[PDB]
Amino acid sequence: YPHCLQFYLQPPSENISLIEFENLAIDRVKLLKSVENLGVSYVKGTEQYQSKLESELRKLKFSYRENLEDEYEPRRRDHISHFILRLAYCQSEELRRWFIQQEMDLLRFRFSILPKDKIQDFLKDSQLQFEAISDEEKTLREQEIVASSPSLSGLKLGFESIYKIPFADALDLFRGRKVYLEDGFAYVPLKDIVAIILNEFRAKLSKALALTARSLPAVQSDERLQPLLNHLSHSYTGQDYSTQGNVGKISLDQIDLLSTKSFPPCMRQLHKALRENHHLRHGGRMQYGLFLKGIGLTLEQALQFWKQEFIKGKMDPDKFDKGYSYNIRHSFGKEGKRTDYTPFSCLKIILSNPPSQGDYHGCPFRHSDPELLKQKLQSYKISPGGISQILDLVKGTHYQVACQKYFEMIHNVDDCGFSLNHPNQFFCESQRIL
Amino acid sequence: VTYKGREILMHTKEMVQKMNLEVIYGDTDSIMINTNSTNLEEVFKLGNKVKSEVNKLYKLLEIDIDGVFKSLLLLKKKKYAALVVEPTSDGNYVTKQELKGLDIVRRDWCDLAKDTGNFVIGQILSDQSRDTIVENIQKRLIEIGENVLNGSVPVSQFEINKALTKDPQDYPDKKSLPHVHVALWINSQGGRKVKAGDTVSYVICQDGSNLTASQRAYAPEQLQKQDNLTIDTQYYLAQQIHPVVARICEPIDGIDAVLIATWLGLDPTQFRVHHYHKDEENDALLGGPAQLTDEEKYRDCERFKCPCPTCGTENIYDNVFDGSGTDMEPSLYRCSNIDCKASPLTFTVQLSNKLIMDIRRFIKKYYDGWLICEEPTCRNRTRHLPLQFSRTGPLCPACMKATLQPEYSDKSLYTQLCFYRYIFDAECALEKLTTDHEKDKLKKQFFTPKVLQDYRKLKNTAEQFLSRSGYSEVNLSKLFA
Amino acid sequence: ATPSQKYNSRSNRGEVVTSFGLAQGVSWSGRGGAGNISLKVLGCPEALTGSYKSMFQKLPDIREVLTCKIEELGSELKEHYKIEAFTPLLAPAQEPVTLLGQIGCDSNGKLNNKSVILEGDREHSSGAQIPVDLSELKEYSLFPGQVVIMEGINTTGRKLVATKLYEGVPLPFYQPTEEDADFEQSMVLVACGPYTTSDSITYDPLLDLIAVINHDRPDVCILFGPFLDAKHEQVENCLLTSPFEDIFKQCLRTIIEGTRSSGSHLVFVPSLRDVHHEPVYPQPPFSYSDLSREDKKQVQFVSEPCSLSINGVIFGLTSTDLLFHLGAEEISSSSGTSDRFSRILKHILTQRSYYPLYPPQEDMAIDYESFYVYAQLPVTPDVLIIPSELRYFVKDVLGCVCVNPGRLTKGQVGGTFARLYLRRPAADGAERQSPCIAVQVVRI
Ligand code: SF4
Ligand SMILES: [Zn+2]
Ligand SMILES: [Zn+2]
Repeated sequence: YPHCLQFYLQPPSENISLIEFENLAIDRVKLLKSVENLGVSYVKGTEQYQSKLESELRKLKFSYRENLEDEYEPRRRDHISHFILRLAYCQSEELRRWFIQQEMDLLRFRFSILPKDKIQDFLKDSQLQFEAISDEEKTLREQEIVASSPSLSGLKLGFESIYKIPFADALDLFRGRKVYLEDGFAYVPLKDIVAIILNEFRAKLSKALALTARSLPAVQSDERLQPLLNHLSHSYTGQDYSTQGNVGKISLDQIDLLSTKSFPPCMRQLHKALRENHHLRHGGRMQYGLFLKGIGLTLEQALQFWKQEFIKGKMDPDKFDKGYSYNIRHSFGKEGKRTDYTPFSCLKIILSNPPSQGDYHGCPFRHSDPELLKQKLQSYKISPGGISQILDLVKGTHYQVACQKYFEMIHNVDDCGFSLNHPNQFFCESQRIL
Repeated sequence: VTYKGREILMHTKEMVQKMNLEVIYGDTDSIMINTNSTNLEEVFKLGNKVKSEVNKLYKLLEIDIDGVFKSLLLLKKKKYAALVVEPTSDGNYVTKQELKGLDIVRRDWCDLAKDTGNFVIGQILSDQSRDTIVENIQKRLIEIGENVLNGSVPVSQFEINKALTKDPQDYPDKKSLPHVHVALWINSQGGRKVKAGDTVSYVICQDGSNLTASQRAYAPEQLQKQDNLTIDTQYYLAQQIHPVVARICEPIDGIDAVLIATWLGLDPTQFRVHHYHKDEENDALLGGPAQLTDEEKYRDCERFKCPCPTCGTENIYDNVFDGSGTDMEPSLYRCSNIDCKASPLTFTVQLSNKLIMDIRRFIKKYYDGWLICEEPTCRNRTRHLPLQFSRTGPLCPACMKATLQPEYSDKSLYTQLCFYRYIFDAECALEKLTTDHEKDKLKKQFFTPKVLQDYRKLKNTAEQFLSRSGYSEVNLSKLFA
Repeated sequence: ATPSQKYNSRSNRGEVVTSFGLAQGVSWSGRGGAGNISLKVLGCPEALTGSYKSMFQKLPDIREVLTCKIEELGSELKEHYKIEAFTPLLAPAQEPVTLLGQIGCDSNGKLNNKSVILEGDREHSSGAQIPVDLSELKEYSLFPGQVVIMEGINTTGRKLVATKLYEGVPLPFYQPTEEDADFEQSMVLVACGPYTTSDSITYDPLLDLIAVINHDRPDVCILFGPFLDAKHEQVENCLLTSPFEDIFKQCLRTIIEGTRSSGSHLVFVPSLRDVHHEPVYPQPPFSYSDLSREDKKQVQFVSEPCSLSINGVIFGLTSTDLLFHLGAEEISSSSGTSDRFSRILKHILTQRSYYPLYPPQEDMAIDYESFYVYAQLPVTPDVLIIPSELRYFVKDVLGCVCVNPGRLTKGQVGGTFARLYLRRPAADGAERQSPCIAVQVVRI
């Protein structure tokens, strides 16, 4: 691992523990998802985006400038993690395109971090040749470079380094007559250099992913990696952490105000439907009950709450006991986990059990058409510009980012300060805002 | 060709998922799509639209609609129960009753068990909504459980019949078979013998001798003429009615074998103590856990027992620390017995030795290679791995349509070893509590270098077993080859 | 005191119990380390020079191992017997048709004469199973997991009726060379633990064994495990005050230091009952660090099962009580007409493996990939060492001389160990000339 940036074209051949394998895979998936969401919400160049991604990389300890720690741990972690994700994502074309996009964003960011003085060696360490021109040569050919330069305004040839590259590597660049050539070697600025670098890296990644897709059948035989790699991105949550077992003081009467103040749209509308109809289907009942368990509702409180709501349903309380108290206690209690023991997550709500007629469960953004989204948002009293940007984000299939923006709107803040992946995290952050 | 077929099939699956639908099964020859629609015409037009869009994406692919199910219970490939929707004229349809793979192989079931299974299947294949079906099934199961528990049920329904392939004395496992036991009893005590090809009738009974159920099998008239012993209701609820119903109800979402046991009687405790935890796991979960926590990871792992040398009192080591809040004390600091003043930390050697034995035993238990059939009705428990094989795993010699799988999975043993190393992983356990001043005070008050060395030795006693532990480490060279 | 009081008060001290070969003088002795002594592990890809790889099993791979074993034995038997061609098990054939497959017990219990099924190979019968009826068969000897060719008649396709069994053919012996015949007579000691009584830790039997080793000065001494039995009540109750590894190291160092003066070569064969070592079959060689140059030259640690050659004589070493396990689940037409041990040894030699029984006994763990690649017979051994709980014996079956010395200590009573001279005879003459000359199983 000579350099921090690196091109991933040499698979590792070490041995690692299974726990390390899983940790690396999960960490890199979290990093990529964070990169995607951060690029979607912000602009790719603003200092805010760079600082936030710096913080994410520091917390995930994936890369850093050269030092004792960087030599050993972050660089190997990055290498093996990238190749594990290669195994995970080569299954489908959509996954390949998504992986390529986010890896390109990460590489561009890391390149921007990299100080200029080292770029040369990186280009040398990349195993393909790019040569930097001398100051005397730059002074001599400044007029030629400016004349051949793109629509870049003025004759100012600033401190940006200029490099000598074969015309073959700048096909798409010099084909438009927007660069200077000399003896078959082209002189290019930094921005176009990084463009070329990312283009070649994309070609290499596409070829490698195709090869791994072909090679998958040999490696899919393993049974202790199938359940992890099959659904590494599709259906794995990035450390939701809002599991069963939380503590708090929730008053049953207050629930209503909480519902209109600190609930995510899914749970907000589920609660409204419950209150208005005094009944829920199986899926919505399970989802909302699990959410209430997550926020801090104790078993007796939950039983009393559901029983009190069902008395208004005009059905025998003893029937309620014998029928549903068993289910509620089982949900709050013993084995059968991962479907009843654990509160749902935004990813599970979106990707599992789409609602049907007469069913009010599911994420509203994903499961309700834009007209009804606008109706609901109006009923929630959100500014028209907020609604427009929410709809724009939904059209971009960034449902969780849309919910984040909705959080910011209702809480009357600018930045929520996190990345929601679990409704209970929504409620916890809202309560933290009080 | 196979690679391209798989690629296009996966693309079609993801596309139809994007269409706000959900696909429940398909292998290169069929695709079951759940429409979430109760209107037949809507379903037909939706099928036409998906066919048209896939056709315009792939010009030469000629897809078509083969059949429609009003309601379907899916369990496996060619294992389901459905109401085939045969479309009649004027848009009306007939719900033909169809079901494949529900056949039962063994005929050793009580008449009451057969009646309960018939009721459950009929209810599930009724057209009423899911909630109504579940409510009816739960009500019937509770009623049956109460009726059996209180003895209201006729005894004649508890009778069991089983054929005899060989002479009663020639069965190698005669101890575990109730019917051959009754055959031997009738041959010895009675007159006319029982030969191969005859059917023997028996009913399980409670003798109070704390024996296995197979040993207590008694003839029906023998039970009727004897009063010292009665019918074993618990056995019938546990492995004569629970199997039949749970074979069908378990797949339904929101209902679990534990829940069925709770409905049926007072089994839940002893049931989950005596329950199979194999089919419950299913990676189908769409975005649930990432890596769990130690509490739910080592829940199934057996706790580390140890006898205190001084007093002999049992000690359980299920975590590095014991107590609540301020008194977060190491489990080895004091003996579990309040009267004993001997700190287990003195007897580390014995501890380590015992640990070895424990892990040793587990390894042997893993290598016994006990295979169990997955169909709850059969649950054949063999050890001779059959050469005959199926798509998923070994084929059950009894159920020519089923799949054996290990009783003690390899990953269960790996989790057990990891739990053993975690019990003594003092350093890592010192990084799980947030309050730093608590860590400082606690470690300065108990975690001296000597006890740290002892804990490290205990870790190593299992880490040396884990190092050679069967792909507990993954080799990248093979993976990326 | 009372512990091991019997050993201090046993009258049979040093009295030979059985003899085989030619009459030999009671003063058994060798030349010690002097002279050219060859001691080389042999065959079967080196039989676990290293420690191991895994304790992780895959059902498809175990299936591949099993079917490969069946098919290899089948090809060998077919080429030897000039069998026309095998037929699928499930094919209903009116005329008698040869069928290939491994025997198995129908249920989970002890095999019965009419509770037997035949499981075929994939390339012929797709691994199908079929019950077999032995009523018509006259003479047979079967056990679970043995590969057989049965020429019964199966007119229905659902149940075969046996009509003749093909005695399996053993591997060819080890072809010697001029150097092998160039070896003078050498005496071999063989003993099998446990080396302490059921209620002692003093290891008095080990001290007596060391004394006899020093006095006799044998050429090579084979010591089987366990060295601290896992079934020992002392360790089963974890009353020991020292780690298992420390106690094993102490015992090994005592053995090594005791026989320094003898100059006898020493080899240690692990056993599944060894508490400290890995509890999996096959077992890699023991691990020891404190070895000098002379000690390293005089002591060898070998795997188990191992097939080592001493002075060009193939030794078949196996510490697991294979005889007992096979006898537990072996059926035959006649019991008293022939000796049980003879036919069990016949099966061991014929099946070409150091543990042909399948599925093994409950108190045994077999890793089938390593077993397949490390626990196959390379050649019919000249001498077979199988210390078993059964009574000591020395048989000569199919040329190979199989010796069961017996456990060195039974409960609290004394045990026995086997001495045996070994001299490769004239290069030519009689077609079969067993290098073994005389064998004496003698009480300790
Ligand atoms: S993004 Fe998550 S919290 Fe927000 S509405 Fe959807 S499921 Fe609920
Ligand atoms: Zn005590
Ligand atoms: Zn079965």
